[PDB]
Amino acid sequence: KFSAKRLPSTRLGTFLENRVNDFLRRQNHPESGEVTVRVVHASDKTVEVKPGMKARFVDSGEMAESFPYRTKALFAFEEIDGVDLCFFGMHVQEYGSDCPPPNQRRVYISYLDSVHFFRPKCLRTAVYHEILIGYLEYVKKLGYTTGHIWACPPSEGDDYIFHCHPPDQKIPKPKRLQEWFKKMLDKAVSERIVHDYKDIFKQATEDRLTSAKELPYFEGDFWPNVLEESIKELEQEEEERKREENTSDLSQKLYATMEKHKEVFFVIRLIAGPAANSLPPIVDPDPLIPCDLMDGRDAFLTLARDKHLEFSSLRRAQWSTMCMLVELHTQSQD
Ligand SMILES: CC(=O)CSCCNC(=O)CCNC(=O)[C@H](O)C(C)(C)COP(=O)(O)OP(=O)(O)OC[C@H]1O[C@@H](n2cnc3c(N)ncnc32)[C@H](O)[C@@H]1OP(=O)(O)O
Repeated sequence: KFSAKRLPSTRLGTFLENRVNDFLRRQNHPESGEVTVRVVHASDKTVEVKPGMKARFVDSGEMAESFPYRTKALFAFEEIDGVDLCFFGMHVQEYGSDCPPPNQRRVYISYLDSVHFFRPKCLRTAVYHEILIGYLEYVKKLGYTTGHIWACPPSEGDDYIFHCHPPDQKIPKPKRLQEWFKKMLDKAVSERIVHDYKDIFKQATEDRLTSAKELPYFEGDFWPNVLEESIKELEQEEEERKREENTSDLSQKLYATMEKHKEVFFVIRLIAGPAANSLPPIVDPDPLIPCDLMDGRDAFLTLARDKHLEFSSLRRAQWSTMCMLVELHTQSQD
């Protein structure tokens, strides 16, 4: 059997699905089916400081040239009338205790995606929250101190993970997406999983950061590109001053930019104050899962496009869930 349940399991994937099914049992709703969570990719990577953060900090020896992270893809599946449906997927970036500041002990959500067919409707949002609470809960226990989310809906016609969302599934605007993360984080705060959370701006002022080198540097994320565009304009300014002399602050505009966009960037403190000082090293009990299809989001979108897998309705998304699963299974074999 190529079913989702039979996919090789993980501490992490298991933790998640256990949490959700407990929550589902407590709800005791006749239409809900069993949920399955599987990490289908885990591998070790680096993020490279782009040129010009490179120039200004790396070469100076003030900041490391790259940071190592593990990357992971996990999908949640619900069983509807005895048939697997993949309604949710997420890609995270985890930076262990073995990683250079600013990035150590931080997790980042690269992207997350869903298709709105989970049943019943009235539990869909709850379930996604639960998945997220549990993830934050898991990495906290491994000793990651801080989660990071950038609340960034996809551009129109663009797919984060699943190819061809249903024409009527609305895409939230930023304010709504913000409120949605807030409602999730409050629940994790009341459960004492999260200490507190703040926008990037407030957080950076509190941490009293004086320099861009201090800002966590993540793959695909906004700030490494902002800094680049900022040095780029910081350079054009210098060239403008160059002319005035007759020749052919970085952290200032960082703070300006941070303030302007602050609402859309979450910093989530899992462990604050005393504990984060001295911690045993981060030990991931789960194995590496090489999977070519699940490294980044583009492989599976290519496959989807190539093989015409759409998630555009419950019936297609199930068929797609089928192929996705078969592939994951045959691509797992010798
Ligand atoms: C960069 C990252 O990946 C991390 S930031 C997350 C951004 N990811 C995405 O935008 C992926 C595409 N979006 C999604 O998969 C979902 O929106 C996610 C983020 C999973 C949320 O799912 P939900 O829990 O259903 O929240 P949401 O979208 O806000 O939808 C709940 C209600 O919010 C309404 N709604 C959503 N977008 C709307 C809109 N644009 N206009 C009006 N109403 C909207 C929905 O019609 C829906 O109404 P109802 O069915 O309860 O009657």
